[PDB]
Amino acid sequence: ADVYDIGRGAVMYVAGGKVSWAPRGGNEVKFEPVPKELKLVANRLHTSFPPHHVVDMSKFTFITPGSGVSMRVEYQYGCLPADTVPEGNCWWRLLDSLPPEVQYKEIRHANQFGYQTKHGVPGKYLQRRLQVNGLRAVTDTHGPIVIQYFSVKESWIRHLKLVEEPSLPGFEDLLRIRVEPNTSPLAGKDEKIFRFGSHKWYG
Amino acid sequence: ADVYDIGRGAVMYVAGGKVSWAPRGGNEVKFEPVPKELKLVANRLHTSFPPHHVVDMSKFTFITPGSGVSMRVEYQYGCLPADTVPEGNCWWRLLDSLPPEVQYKEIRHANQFGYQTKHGVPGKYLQRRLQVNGLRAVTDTHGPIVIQYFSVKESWIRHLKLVEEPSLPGFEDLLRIRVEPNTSPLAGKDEKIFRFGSHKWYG
Repeated sequence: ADVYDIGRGAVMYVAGGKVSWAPRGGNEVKFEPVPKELKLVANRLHTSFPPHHVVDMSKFTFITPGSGVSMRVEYQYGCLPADTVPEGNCWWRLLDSLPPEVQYKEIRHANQFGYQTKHGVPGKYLQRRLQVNGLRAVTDTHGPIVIQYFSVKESWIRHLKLVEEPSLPGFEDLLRIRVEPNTSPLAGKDEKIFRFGSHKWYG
Repeated sequence: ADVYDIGRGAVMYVAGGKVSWAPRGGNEVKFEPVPKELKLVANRLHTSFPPHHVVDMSKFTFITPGSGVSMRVEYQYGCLPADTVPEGNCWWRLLDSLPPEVQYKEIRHANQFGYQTKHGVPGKYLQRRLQVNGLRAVTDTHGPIVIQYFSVKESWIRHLKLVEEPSLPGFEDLLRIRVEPNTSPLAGKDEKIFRFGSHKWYG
């Protein structure tokens, strides 16, 4: 490991070609500042990711300051190519089986809540929509659909995509499920209903 | 790596038998909580160390909550055996060559400032005392004295001890010096005057 004060209330840890940032703390927290050979990387990092996630900054591609996109709730403009972060709608796939009007009414709905955000939708909300649409999502060791997190298991930042699409950068397969009509008993008993977690998000 | 919310404004990272904590951030920061198999370790950690330092918590020994000692500036009572953290005076050694009255007048003095604290004394202050006492400290590849940091190079938490004493836990030899009268020219030019850093501390 290694660790530097990088301004504006954060600090940044480094080890591998891997890197993290975190808030400073109080005025007693006072490390060496950043080696300037890395001021770049600071700025990049702090501006575009959230604290406490670890990243290989080679795997990502940066573009000029104030002109890109951020994964930070605060931050409207980042330096990430939007091709490269989720757009916050990846959860629609889940409603694929419904009729069109209905997918769309759902989609409207979430924009009626906050949700048509870059983080997607909560999870409780997801579960609950859906429940009501006669669906049900089941943890299927062989399913079509991958659930993912960004960067560390326990993050609140999730995503899903189909098994055969290509992972976005820093996303990491968590598990596999299937979506089916919640109309008949659960098939077997190995099988289980997927509980979207509380405080998770899917975009 | 791995990462959990552990209450009261922090979170904690884990990897190896090694562990760290850091402040949470804003209300958006929301991870999994601690596996309770580790709530202990949280409490231990957050109560006794400062953020952003990494520790092998096996190497340390804990004692009942509210009855021990903390490395945290905030925290009067910790759970560390005081045998096991610095007492904040390790810098006296540096004034070994002066007469007694004079070591003591210096020592009084630092207690006249804040300094007779568990973190010892700043560095600028150290340099500056000493300077004035006709001493001078020189980076001596072969010196008697070890300079140390706790846990990561760039910490502000330093310590020194003689080469032959045993390291306290989590301390890590940084470099070696010697103390001499600042009365005659510097011997050679390989050699250099040690600059105690700004924002470093020695206890």
